[PDB]
Amino acid sequence: GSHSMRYFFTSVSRPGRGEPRFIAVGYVDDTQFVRFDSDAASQRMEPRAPWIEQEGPEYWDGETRKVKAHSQTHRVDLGTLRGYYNQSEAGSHTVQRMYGCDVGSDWRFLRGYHQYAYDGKDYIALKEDLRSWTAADMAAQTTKHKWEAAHVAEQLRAYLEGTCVEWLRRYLENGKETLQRTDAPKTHMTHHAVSDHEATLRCWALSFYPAEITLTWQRDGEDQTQDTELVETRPAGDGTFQKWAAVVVPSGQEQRYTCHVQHEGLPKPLTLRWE
Amino acid sequence: MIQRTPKIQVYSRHPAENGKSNFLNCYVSGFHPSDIEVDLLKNGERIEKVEHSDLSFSKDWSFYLLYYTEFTPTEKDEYACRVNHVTLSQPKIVKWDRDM
Amino acid sequence: AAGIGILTV
Repeated sequence: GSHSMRYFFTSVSRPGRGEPRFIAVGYVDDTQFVRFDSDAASQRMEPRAPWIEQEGPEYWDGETRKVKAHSQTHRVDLGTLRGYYNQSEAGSHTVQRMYGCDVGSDWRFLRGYHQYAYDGKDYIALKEDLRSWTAADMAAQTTKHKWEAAHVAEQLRAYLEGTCVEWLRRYLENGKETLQRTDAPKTHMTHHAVSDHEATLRCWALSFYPAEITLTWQRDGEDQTQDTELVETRPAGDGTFQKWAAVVVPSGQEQRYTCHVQHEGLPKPLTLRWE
Repeated sequence: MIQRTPKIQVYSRHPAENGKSNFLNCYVSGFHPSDIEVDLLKNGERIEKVEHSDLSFSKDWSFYLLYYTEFTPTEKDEYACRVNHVTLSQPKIVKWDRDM
Repeated sequence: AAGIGILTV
């Protein structure tokens, strides 16, 4: 019954092909609700969920200003990190920032986060106390020093423990039919021979929300984790998710294998069997 | 630099039934850096009316994207997703297999 | 609603 709001921002330098590409998106749990793309015509923060559309002009003007301000900061950051790492003008680099807050079933604060990455790797992140920083190499220590001198953690903490949770609750209320739902997975297993001595057993979960799910195979009750191909949970495109897990088994042994499904919409975890 | 290969999945939104309109998805996840080319194919030809999701990333910073188009499955027509990325020496083609 | 007071590195 637990929820989260997260904003994700990516900027990519493109030396000689314009100013950096900037993309921003916001989510409540697994549902996207807003986006911004610097290469789009509108130059506005735009709705991506029907329940956010009701926010008035002040909201959209305000979110547009903020997201443009984020974009400008990341543009500066790209030049700064080049200097910190002594990198050349010519190559393309990526900065990513994500932040947000988590609340429990009662919608009270659990934790917040605010993290940054340069070229695919941790750079700097607020620690769980929201008062100090973890800096992942020496360039990030420079950033820590400047951010500590500027009292950045204090204003981030006021947002993460206050504003962030307050807007999350508002979204959860306004978007309740979409966001407070739980759709339990529809499960089945398929069987296809891959030769006359081996068969693929694939355990499927379809049409579920939220995205979080566990799929496992057992053989005589022993977990088969090293032998299981597990795909990334994937969007169906309609607001729900899909996932499967497969094992290749000697023909004749099917009845030894069971698939186990855990999801918050199930009243009990499921066990699917071949007998 | 860090480079991470796209994990590619091609599938329909709903269980596919010949003659019944549906949506064809190509979900690419787990990649880095973010520049990627993804086409949906019908009998090897690029489908031009394809839409895609806004770029986002997972907890480990790797990117994901969903490309999608409306389609009506038949017995004869073959569908695929073609993906290129810096980690791939040539485009990777993954065929839609409805019998998974 | 997104944050304010985000600084450059």
